[PDB]
Amino acid sequence: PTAIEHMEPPFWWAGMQHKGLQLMVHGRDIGRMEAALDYPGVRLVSPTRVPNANYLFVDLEIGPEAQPGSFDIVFKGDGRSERYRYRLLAREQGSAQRQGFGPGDAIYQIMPDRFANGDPSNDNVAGMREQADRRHGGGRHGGDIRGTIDHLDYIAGLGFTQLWPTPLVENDAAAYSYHGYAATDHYRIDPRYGSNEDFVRLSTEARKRGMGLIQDVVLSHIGKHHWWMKDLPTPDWINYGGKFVPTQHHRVAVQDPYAAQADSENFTKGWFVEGMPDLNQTNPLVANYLIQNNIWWIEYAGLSGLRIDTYGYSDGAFLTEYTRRLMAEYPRLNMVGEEWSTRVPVVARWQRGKANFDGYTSHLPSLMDFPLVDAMRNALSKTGEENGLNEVYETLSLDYLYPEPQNLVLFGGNHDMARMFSAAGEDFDRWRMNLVFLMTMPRIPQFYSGDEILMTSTVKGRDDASYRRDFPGGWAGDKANAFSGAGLTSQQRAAQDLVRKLANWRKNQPVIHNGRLMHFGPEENTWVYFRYNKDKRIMVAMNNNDKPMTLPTARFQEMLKGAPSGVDFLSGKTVGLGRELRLAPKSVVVIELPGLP
Amino acid sequence: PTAIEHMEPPFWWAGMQHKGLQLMVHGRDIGRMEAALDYPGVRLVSPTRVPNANYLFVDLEIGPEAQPGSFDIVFKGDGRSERYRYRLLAREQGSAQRQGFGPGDAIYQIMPDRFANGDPSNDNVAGMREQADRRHGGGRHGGDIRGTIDHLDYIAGLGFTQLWPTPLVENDAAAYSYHGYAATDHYRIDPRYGSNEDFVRLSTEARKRGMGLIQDVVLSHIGKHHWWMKDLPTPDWINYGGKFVPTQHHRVAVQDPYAAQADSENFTKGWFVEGMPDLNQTNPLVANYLIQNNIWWIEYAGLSGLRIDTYGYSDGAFLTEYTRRLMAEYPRLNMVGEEWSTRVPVVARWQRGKANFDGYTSHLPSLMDFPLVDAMRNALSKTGEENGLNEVYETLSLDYLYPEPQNLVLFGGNHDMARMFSAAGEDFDRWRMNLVFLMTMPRIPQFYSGDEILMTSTVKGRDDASYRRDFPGGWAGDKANAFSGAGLTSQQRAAQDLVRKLANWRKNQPVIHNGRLMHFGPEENTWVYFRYNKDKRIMVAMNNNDKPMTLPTARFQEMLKGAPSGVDFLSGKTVGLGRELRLAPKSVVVIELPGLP
Ligand SMILES: [Ca+2]
Ligand SMILES: [Ca+2]
Ligand SMILES: [Ca+2]
Ligand SMILES: [Ca+2]
Repeated sequence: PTAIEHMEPPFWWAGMQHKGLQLMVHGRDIGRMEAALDYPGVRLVSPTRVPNANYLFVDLEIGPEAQPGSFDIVFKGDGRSERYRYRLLAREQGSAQRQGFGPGDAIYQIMPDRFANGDPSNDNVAGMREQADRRHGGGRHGGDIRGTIDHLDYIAGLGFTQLWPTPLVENDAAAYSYHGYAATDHYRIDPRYGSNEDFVRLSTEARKRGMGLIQDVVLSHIGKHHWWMKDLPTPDWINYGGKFVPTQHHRVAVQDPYAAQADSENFTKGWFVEGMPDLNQTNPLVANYLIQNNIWWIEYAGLSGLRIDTYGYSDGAFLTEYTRRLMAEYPRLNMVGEEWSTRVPVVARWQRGKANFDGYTSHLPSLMDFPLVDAMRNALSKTGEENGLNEVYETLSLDYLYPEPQNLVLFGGNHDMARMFSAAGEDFDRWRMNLVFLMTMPRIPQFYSGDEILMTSTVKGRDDASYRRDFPGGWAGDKANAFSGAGLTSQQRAAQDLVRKLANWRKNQPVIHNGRLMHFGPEENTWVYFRYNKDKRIMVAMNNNDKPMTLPTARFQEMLKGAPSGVDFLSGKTVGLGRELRLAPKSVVVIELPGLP
Repeated sequence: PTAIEHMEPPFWWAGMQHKGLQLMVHGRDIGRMEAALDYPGVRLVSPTRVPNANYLFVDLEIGPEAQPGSFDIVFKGDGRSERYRYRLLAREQGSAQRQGFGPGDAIYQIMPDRFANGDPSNDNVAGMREQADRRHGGGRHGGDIRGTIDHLDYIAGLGFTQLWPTPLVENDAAAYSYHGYAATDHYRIDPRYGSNEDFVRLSTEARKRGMGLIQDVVLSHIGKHHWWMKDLPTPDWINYGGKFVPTQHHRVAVQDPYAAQADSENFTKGWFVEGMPDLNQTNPLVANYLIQNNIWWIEYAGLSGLRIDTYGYSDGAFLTEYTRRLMAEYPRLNMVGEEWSTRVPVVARWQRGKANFDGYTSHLPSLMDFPLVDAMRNALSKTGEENGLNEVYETLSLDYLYPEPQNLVLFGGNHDMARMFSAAGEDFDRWRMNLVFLMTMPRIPQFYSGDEILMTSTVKGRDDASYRRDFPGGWAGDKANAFSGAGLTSQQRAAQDLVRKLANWRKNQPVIHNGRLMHFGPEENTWVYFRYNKDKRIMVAMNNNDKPMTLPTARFQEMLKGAPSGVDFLSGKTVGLGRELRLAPKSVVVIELPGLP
């Protein structure tokens, strides 16, 4: 095999917070060599050997005195010599202080294969294992970075300020490569999406249009076609010695006073599925590898933050160290973990600042708010319930369990669950209530591409393909084009208009970003809440019934303080508030009022 | 009124912890009097008058040097003189240190009107507003203290060590008097049950049989026919000026960062129903009255603890002081509050030792475990779900939210919910799982009278009458008699025998009372858990499927440590454990093993 086949990370930076840098070098008999270098400020620590002759780990300490530049690392032995020109880049100004996504932002989520096909010629790349098939629900359809860049003005125009694509890193599988969650090369964009440089350009073009770029990272597992699997770096690189042993998904076992170690180990070491080998993050070489790789992406691509897949499936102690390291580099960053639970205590456990019964500590800033999303979907779909909205109110009342509930990501939907419009029973009026809720809660809102034109799916069970249909207009020849509005129905257009109206409005509402929330217990499926501060009040009121409802306003006086009326932002009409609030069937109002003293 | 009509409390004790005693005196123009007394150790505090001429509140300070005996309190004014001979009783040896019910106990619950009619002559009492009607689901059927006493041998024989009857205090309503939850006289047993002296004898007779007596108290409300309602002691004695203003039951409002004062006030001040005037516990006279009355019952009747109805419907600050006062008098007491929520965080808020986000402090030792009861009822009823027992496992994993989860009361059922057997879909095998669960969890188990012979009810909604059918054998002429066994089906008898077998066994298993618990995540509706300490392991395994299941025992080796087999306590069969555990359809086994090294 090639001289040096992989050098990882391939370059680094001067002036990082953490001085240490561990290079993973791969090439035939490279482990039989000895490394050497000469550069002021950089110290070579000295080999800690591994049994595999095809890998060498090189431990560097990059002092604060080390300057941007480059130097040769020279590997000598077996009467031969290999070189690698190592570069230490200068950091962009303000790099460490970069502002992560937060309450003022709204995130638009895409799956890059399913959004826009800007270059059909990369749909297939010579040498790769899967051929594209737009007619297969689990196939590659051909979306790419060019297509995403082409439509950044659309996304910004809709009122979004962050872009979250599901993973773009190489997934060279024979089938189901499209989704990105089984990496085969952590340091390379899948060529079907474009180049590493194209991904950097995506970040720079998004930034020009006022948008941050949030990368989707998997830490727990890889794809079985990862080049590591051909020649395991160490016998314990992959959990269970590289052999498939399935997890049974007992997520509470890592945070349960009654837990069996068998179940905790099975959660964090168990293979998610057979095609997804599980990384042993208890091996410090694996821990360092992932930590450095994610830092490399943030620094190289100028990311505003990360979304961290399958969060608790990684080793707990690794997660503590990983979050500490990432947040030490980038103190203002945001990272949002995916803890798939509808139980607030389960999600809350992972957030930075939480006092845990077992002393578990974390620097993770954010989690996906599955409990609150589930609650609202139940309320809007179970329309025969007298007071289904009570589930939302009670779930929200548990916010004290989170150190920073305002930093959680609330979403209309995502690529793993029923389409937002379908979850609302294709009821446009109830869908409006969900959208208003999303845009007014004390959360960071996230929206899934395609929901703005009411794309539908199955609702029963798990049906990935139905949640991931191509965006209309992303492909040459499409009869309808949501980017231009061509071929949309009046209802689809009304949806898109409302998203654009609300998201753009939200950008300019500090009271939503950091004001207080006071909500009232729902009664007969009507719900009133306020966002407030001394400058502004926003009153949201929902009537989740197919009959009109009238709410005496005496109930709300600690918020209304005698306000006789206010203008509803949705309709532009003045709404009476002096003695009663008259709500039409299936209505929602967003009443804007002066400050609360 | 007639001279002194009511004096409350009517007598007290020398040597209580709290030296202060506040007497609430009622009678025609008694407010116009001034009190005087002379007794060593007893000081009369200078009067604080109320505008109502028919009440006088007399403040005493009873020093520790006050001996048991009696003294006249003289009431002078308007040229007349009224007397009351006040008695200070000597307390029983060990009174303050009385052991409250705990993890080693098992509680049998009854409704006194529905258990045993020992004396048909007191079914009606001349003067009372309701006539008995055994055929009316909401009528008085005639159960009484005599009947309860008659069958203490039966209750103790089943293995129970505590008796909890729903309230026996006077309920002189025109309708629905039977349930006890609308007191019309807090210092008097309803004459249809018997006398105050009979209640004392119930306690002493239970004690002779190794059983404690737990009284059911209502703090938040009274019945509309309470004598206070004829002539309100103060204008603010009852919330909302003594007029009906309903609560809307927003329980989370007292414990929600986003709460409106309108909602929290509505929860604690709002009338439960029109027939239940709400006590204003923010009036110190009302607070003192309740605290003193409940302490009076404990000291007078020799109670082992209290069960506190409608827990959060009382004022939060009042509850802190009430629980403080009671636990100060009796440091080892247990009191179990009824917070009707299936949400662990909502129940846990109230338990002594909890660090609450708002700084709320409580001295309440125990609560009813509705979340865990709800979880198991879901698992057993939802026979279409692949792994319903996961709900129980995950609920249990939340026990770290409670300061003392082992002090919580877990129950098979009660008078407010569907019958335990009906909740199990009348599936004897699933019922057995529920019963084993109840008897082996780290909890205080409580059992509802009638469940031991598989009494059934409706399943949906709130249908009180259905849950409260007469105990078979309680009435002369009954053709099914659970006390003697007459008329029971084979299955009903087997249920009864199993309750006896497990409850008596449990009394002798300290590992269940204070052992550790390790549970395993359920898989395909099979579940394995262990109670363990240095002395014993008790393994529970259940197969909630109508097909057999084989579980490899490699999984459970941290608990099994190579045990080849064990004997199932239930069937008495040997159960293999070497390499696989073979479970019959719908089975539960209970296996005793020696303690681990
Ligand atoms: Ca393409
Ligand atoms: Ca893992
Ligand atoms: Ca009777
Ligand atoms: Ca109340």
